[PDB]
Amino acid sequence: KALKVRTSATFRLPKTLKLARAPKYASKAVPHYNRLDSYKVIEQPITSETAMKKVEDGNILVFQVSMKANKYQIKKAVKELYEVDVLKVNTLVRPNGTKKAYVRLTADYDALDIANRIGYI
Amino acid sequence: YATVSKTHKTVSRAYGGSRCANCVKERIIRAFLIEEQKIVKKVVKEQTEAAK
Amino acid sequence: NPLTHSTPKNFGIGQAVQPKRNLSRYVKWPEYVRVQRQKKILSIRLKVPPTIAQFQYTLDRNTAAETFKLFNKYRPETAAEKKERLTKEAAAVAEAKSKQDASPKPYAVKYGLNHVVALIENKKAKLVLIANDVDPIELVVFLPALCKKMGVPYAIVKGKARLGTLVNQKTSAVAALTEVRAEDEAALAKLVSTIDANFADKYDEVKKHWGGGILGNKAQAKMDKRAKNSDSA
Amino acid sequence: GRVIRNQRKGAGSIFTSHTRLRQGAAKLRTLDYAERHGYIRGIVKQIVHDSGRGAPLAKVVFRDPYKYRLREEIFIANEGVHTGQFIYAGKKASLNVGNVLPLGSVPEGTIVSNVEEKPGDRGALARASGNYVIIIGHNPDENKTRVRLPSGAKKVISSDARGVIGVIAGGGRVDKPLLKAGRAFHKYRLKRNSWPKTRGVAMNPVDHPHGGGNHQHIGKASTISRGAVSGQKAGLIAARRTGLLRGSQKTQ
RNA sequence: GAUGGGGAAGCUCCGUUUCAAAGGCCUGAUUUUAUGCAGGCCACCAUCGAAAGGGAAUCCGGUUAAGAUUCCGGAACCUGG
RNA sequence: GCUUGUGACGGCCCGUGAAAAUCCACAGGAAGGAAUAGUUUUCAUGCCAGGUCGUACUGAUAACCGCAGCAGGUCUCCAAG
RNA sequence: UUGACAUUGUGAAGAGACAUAGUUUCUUUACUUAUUCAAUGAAGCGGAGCUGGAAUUCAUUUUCCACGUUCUAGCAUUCAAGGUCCCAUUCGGGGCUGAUCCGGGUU
Ligand SMILES: [Mg+2]
Ligand SMILES: [Mg+2]
Ligand SMILES: [Mg+2]
Ligand SMILES: [Mg+2]
Ligand SMILES: [Mg+2]
Ligand SMILES: [Mg+2]
Ligand SMILES: [Mg+2]
Ligand SMILES: [Mg+2]
Ligand SMILES: [Mg+2]
Ligand SMILES: [Mg+2]
Ligand SMILES: [Mg+2]
Ligand SMILES: [Mg+2]
Ligand SMILES: [Mg+2]
Ligand SMILES: [Mg+2]
Ligand SMILES: [Mg+2]
Ligand SMILES: [Mg+2]
Ligand SMILES: [Mg+2]
Ligand SMILES: [Mg+2]
Ligand SMILES: [Mg+2]
Ligand SMILES: [Mg+2]
Ligand SMILES: [Mg+2]
Ligand SMILES: [Mg+2]
Ligand SMILES: [Mg+2]
Ligand SMILES: [Mg+2]
Ligand SMILES: [Mg+2]
Ligand SMILES: [Mg+2]
Ligand SMILES: [Mg+2]
Ligand SMILES: [Mg+2]
Ligand SMILES: [Mg+2]
Ligand SMILES: [Mg+2]
Ligand SMILES: [Mg+2]
Ligand SMILES: [Mg+2]
Ligand SMILES: [Mg+2]
Ligand SMILES: [Mg+2]
Repeated sequence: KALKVRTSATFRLPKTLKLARAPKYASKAVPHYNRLDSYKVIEQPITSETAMKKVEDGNILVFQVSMKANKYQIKKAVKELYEVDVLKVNTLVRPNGTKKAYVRLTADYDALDIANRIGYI
Repeated sequence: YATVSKTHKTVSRAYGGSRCANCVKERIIRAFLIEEQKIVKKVVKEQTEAAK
Repeated sequence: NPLTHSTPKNFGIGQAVQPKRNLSRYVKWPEYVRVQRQKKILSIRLKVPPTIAQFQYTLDRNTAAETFKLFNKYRPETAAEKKERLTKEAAAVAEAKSKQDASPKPYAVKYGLNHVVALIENKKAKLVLIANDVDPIELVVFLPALCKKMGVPYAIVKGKARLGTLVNQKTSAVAALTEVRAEDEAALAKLVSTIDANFADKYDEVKKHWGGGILGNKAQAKMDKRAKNSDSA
Repeated sequence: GRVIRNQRKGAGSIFTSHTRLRQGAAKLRTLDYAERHGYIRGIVKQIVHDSGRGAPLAKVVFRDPYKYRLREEIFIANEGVHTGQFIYAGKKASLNVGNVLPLGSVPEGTIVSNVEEKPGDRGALARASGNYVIIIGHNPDENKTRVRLPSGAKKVISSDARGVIGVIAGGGRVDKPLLKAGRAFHKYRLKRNSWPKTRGVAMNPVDHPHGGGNHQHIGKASTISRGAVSGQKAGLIAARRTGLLRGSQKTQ
């Protein structure tokens, strides 16, 4: 017999087999626990006077919230730590490097009632 | 243009939204006439090969 | 025929895209290939001194075949064979009262370069096979000259790998016989005869002949057709 | 003293060429199978101004012998070529303004442009507005061909070396006075930063061999040796004569 | 401005597609089964660089001590699924 | 009328006045697809979702640079009788 | 910049000495693989052959060229239609030819 028969003049790097890692030992002995559970996410309530008003008038719960956390993580954690339904979650960074969440509950819930059953007023 | 029905992006002749009708008139004519004269060249130069 | 049509394409400058063809003559090989090829070329464009080039003259496939046939009946122990032998003398001998001599005199091919060399110097080898590969050629270049002087019959043979097979290594550089079972003493003299005829007998004259010089074939034809017409009107 | 202007140009800092707007490099077709055995047709699809060039480019597109697609070359338009014109490139092409042929394939007195110095270098001789070369003879055995470039220099090249029939377009561009500083200003604005020019004789010595003195004056011969050194070569380098050229020039 | 490279005693300098074996998509193949191979293409060769260049889509009324084309009301629209 | 927008034109040039992401179209016809029922989401309506950082105010005869609440300097839009 | 030495090899003619055998040295002019420069998504190189045909045969071919594209601002892609052979005839699909042979020196 005789030779190959390449129709292209470019020689490309042969497509060779890539084994997946099967370690003889482990990364770190023990997985890190959840770095951002709901208790780390929603830090404490914000109870400024002008914040309080949003709660009476807007069905909104103002919280200081972990800087590391996004609107998804704020939303769910309010939902879970408080048994409530959230419409949408607006956020902003305070000028002292903390995050404020304007959490609006759905109309089924009554933020006022809900705020003095977390305990503040 | 991706929020608009395909009718907004054509007319209904060959090469709709692409070239402009008069231009397609030219394209057809010349295509025909040239494919025709191909047949002419073939049979003329064919006869060359039979009396030369 | 039916509603089927013959359309033939015209592939002739100015029309129809060229078709797919075999361009293997034109592929842009990996630099490493390019090198190992041009190294072979450069090796033969030059005039090569007589003491190399005496290689290249390899043993022929027939004679060789008959030599690998004989040399095979003389392989060295396998690891099992040895494990098995030992326990047949470890167990025996020491208790049966031998002299590590419930073992028979072994007859195997001698190998390893530094080994074989002393054998030749000691006139103990009776048939030596030199490879034709051996990339630092120097490991081996002095072997024909040696064997010649020690009056030892040798042959340059294709296959450092092939030598390797008959001795259980990947490669083996040289293989030699010094020993032989009388059932074989015979057709060894036969082998030493053709072999001595193709090499040792020729050596003194092979030594006078350079190598290489060879043109590539674009240049070869250039002057098979130049030196054709110029003389021949 | 300080490094003088003409040595500073070489580091190309503010001296690299202004290039943002240019069309692309002007070039013949690659010298492929088609062009060296037969010929291949293209169409000029546009002839167009190129920033800071004096002569218009012609965009000419061709079919691709080896793939279904178009390939567009950028040519320098020879005078008289036009949109829609067909362009033939190849050994077996015919002698018309616009086509590209190997100087071996064309009779003496042929007038061509953008000619290669070595076959395939995709064109190097006579590209500027108005210029051309003339074939002034061939020599078949060892196939060389001999031309006269625009400079007056006669030179020989491979007969395989290609060129394009006719002259380069835009001629006469230099018979019209620049008239004011502003038109040279815009002229160089699209080339490189070489305008305006301070006379070294108006500089101080730190700046230039010519600089300084209590009247402006070159102070020593302004004909500098070939073997002079950087910072020395300003003025008339290697000048073999000097003074107003009385009498007809024209290479003998 | 990284990278195969080439300089440099070296800190580093040159090159940016350059003398490099430079890479990923569409689905077919699976009905051990989850993604190995069976076609073909594509050879485009990093990346950073514009809060005045290019660029998917929101508006009016109301509201605060201090925010608003961002909140409230109402009414839209874009992108992905 | 004034400002701004936009059009169809005209003058000028040895000046002829960016790029890329991105979107659409056409040529092509691999393929797939109905009558006992198929093909169709570039037509309408319907469902879910849209993270991260900036967002206050000054912008100057006092929030900027000139040792300063300095007659200096520091890019721009709106513009009534 | 200029010379020498090293990188540095291969033929041929010509001069140079043991003093008109060839080891050696220079001068010319050849070679190509060192080195050097250009090109391209290393595509059609070199050598033969087919057919043509100018050519005139001094036995019969001794040769030399050509060996798919030029009124037109169309169209040219799915390993190619055709022909032919297989699979076991399903729909799919494969080989060969279409596109001659040889050498793997990308030019
Ligand atoms: Mg309420
Ligand atoms: Mg925000
Ligand atoms: Mg329409
Ligand atoms: Mg044995
Ligand atoms: Mg530049
Ligand atoms: Mg200037
Ligand atoms: Mg001046
Ligand atoms: Mg001057
Ligand atoms: Mg002065
Ligand atoms: Mg001076
Ligand atoms: Mg001086
Ligand atoms: Mg002076
Ligand atoms: Mg003066
Ligand atoms: Mg760098
Ligand atoms: Mg960027
Ligand atoms: Mg921007
Ligand atoms: Mg912008
Ligand atoms: Mg408002
Ligand atoms: Mg408020
Ligand atoms: Mg405000
Ligand atoms: Mg709203
Ligand atoms: Mg609504
Ligand atoms: Mg949608
Ligand atoms: Mg204005
Ligand atoms: Mg214009
Ligand atoms: Mg469109
Ligand atoms: Mg098919
Ligand atoms: Mg829709
Ligand atoms: Mg994402
Ligand atoms: Mg504001
Ligand atoms: Mg103020
Ligand atoms: Mg200070
Ligand atoms: Mg001030
Ligand atoms: Mg090539």
